[PDB]
Amino acid sequence: KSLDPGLKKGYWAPEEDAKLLQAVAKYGEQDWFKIREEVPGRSDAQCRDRYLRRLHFSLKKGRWNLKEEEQLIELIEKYGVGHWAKIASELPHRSGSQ
DNA sequence: ATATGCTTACCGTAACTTGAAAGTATTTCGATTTCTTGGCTTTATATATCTTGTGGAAAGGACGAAACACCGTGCTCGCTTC
Repeated sequence: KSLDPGLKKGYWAPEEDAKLLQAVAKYGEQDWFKIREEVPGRSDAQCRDRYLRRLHFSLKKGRWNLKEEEQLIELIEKYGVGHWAKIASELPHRSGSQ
């Protein structure tokens, strides 16, 4: 993921919306090593988290309404603090990064 | 004029995979051991035969002494010369 002349450190999505989203239907959620051979400028390490955080569906998003605080409470009430504790390993997709 | 907060590029460790080197109880080839089978000597009385030693023979070898070959020589025979 570094010192590579073929990688691109860009920020926007030039051609990515196709080059990376084709893997959605082309290949499953495993063996990312196969896709990196066709998409230039993109590495597997960043590709995994990009694919994950861009196409996910079930996430607590929207405006902070009068009913979201109970959601947060029952979230931190599942197993513990969650954000960094080891319980983060079983919280489904609620990693500390977010 | 700037903070809540999302997005996410790049800096970490944990369990699983693919292949090579070292390591573990298996079987077969080949060497080794041990089961045969016959001989190694010891005795006694018995004996006819048959191959081997102790005779003989003698072919196979050189070295020796006298004879013969010619040829010198003076004897014992010849001669010219005075």
